[PDB]
Amino acid sequence: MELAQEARELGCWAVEEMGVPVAARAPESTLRRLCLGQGADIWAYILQHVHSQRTVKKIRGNLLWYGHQDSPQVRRKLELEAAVTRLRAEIQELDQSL
Amino acid sequence: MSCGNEFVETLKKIGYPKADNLNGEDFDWLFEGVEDESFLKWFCGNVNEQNVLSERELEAFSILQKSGKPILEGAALDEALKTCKTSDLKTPRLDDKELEK
Repeated sequence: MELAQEARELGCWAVEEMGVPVAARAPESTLRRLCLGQGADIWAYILQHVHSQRTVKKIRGNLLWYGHQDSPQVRRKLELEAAVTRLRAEIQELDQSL
Repeated sequence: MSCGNEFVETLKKIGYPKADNLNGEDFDWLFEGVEDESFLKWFCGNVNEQNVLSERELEAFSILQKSGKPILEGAALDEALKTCKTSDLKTPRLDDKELEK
């Protein structure tokens, strides 16, 4: 069952992700012949570690921007600024009560 | 001509751990078909190492997808990349003395 499923997943991954042309597309018998034997696992690598250029740039930009944003140094700077905001707000409220 | 050598080089570009132990002549049965070759030539000549992500990047993006945060695609991706590349120069951020102030 893994042979035909991996063949169809490989065909869909070639068509949808890499944008492989129809004349360069692997047919179903081609995918079955490639995936038999040692080809069942290595293309199983390609469907989970190899993407299109746009997808790789997407993932790399997403991580390299969010991890920059989700750094604990950015968080501690933001909470210190919020602490300054809370502190002069406390100044205003305490002076109003005074 | 051993057409499997380009396949071995391509599978080395994708960072396969067992690609060093694979021989080009052992996969020459893959390249003997014309309908095989129609995909094999394009995979050899149009896929590089830039199309491949590391395991750390893949698991980090998996945790990011599990976090429910929006994914930077298209315009947001280009904006984030442009900001990071412009910040690749001399930037005065992350100062600990202004933190102490």
